[PDB]
Amino acid sequence: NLIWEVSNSSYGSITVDPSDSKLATLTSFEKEGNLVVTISTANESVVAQIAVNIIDGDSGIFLSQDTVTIRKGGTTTLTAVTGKTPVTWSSNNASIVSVTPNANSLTAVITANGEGNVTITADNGTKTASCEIVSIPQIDSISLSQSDVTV
Amino acid sequence: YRIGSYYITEEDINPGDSISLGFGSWAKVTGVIMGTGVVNPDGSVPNAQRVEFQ
Amino acid sequence: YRIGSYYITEEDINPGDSISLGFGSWAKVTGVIMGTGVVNPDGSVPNAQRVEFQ
Amino acid sequence: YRIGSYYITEEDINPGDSISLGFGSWAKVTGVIMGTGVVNPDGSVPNAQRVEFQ
Repeated sequence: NLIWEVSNSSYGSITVDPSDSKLATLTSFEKEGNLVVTISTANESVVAQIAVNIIDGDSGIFLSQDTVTIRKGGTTTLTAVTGKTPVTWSSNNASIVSVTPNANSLTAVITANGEGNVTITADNGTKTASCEIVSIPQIDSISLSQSDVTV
Repeated sequence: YRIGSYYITEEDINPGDSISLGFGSWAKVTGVIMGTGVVNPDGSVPNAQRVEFQ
Repeated sequence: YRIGSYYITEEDINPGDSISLGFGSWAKVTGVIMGTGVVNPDGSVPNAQRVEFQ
Repeated sequence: YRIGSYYITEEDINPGDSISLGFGSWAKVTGVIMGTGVVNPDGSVPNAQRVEFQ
């Protein structure tokens, strides 16, 4: 028979469950990366290898704000929460609204230069989320000192 | 999701007659985030919640 | 901390395959009080925590 | 990237005596950020790749 063991079992509370006759059971915890599952003989120098990998669960890419309402010429920011550090950001109609990923790539600074409705994407890794950024007109209504003037 | 032209449940004698069959409403869509790449121009960013129906 | 130009995690079968390993961002700065002697003029005194990035 | 205060080649008898030793300039930066981006935090466009001169 053979005994299954894993070098430096720390990937879970029970890294390698004891095998009953031939096969055994595995366990997982809050860890990321690959793992080694060696099935070695009791005394003989024969050890099979079984590859395992639990890549940090899911991704759960979700923008901080699903919709944005910025004026023409304004600036904003979107703090995306993604497990992967590299998060590329993009936005169609860059003349209307622009996007720049943060230093950690988690955040994204928005800049609504133009006017009009547009969507800004982010989190290029794996799954990419979306967030609408409406470049509504500033409509900063100015008022003249006088209207009915007599020159 | 199972689609059939016969109005008989999966547990019926005429059908396979195994497991519990329940009616399903709406369609199933894989989890995804709208406008992830900013491909849609001038479109509002949509937010999707996992296991959320709305 | 391990330095490597290859995109291979240290938790692979070749390594020990134990402990939690994650990719790092930015450079490593040893713990110290910034501007203790007021050497740099016009520099605000920063508060730095262990494993803290900001 | 390896950092040491001894002026001994990596292949020398005094050093580990394995691999090729090459001079390294500057400090290693974790792949994800490049440093200065935005005055108020917005973030610039970083650089990536290994060996790439940019």
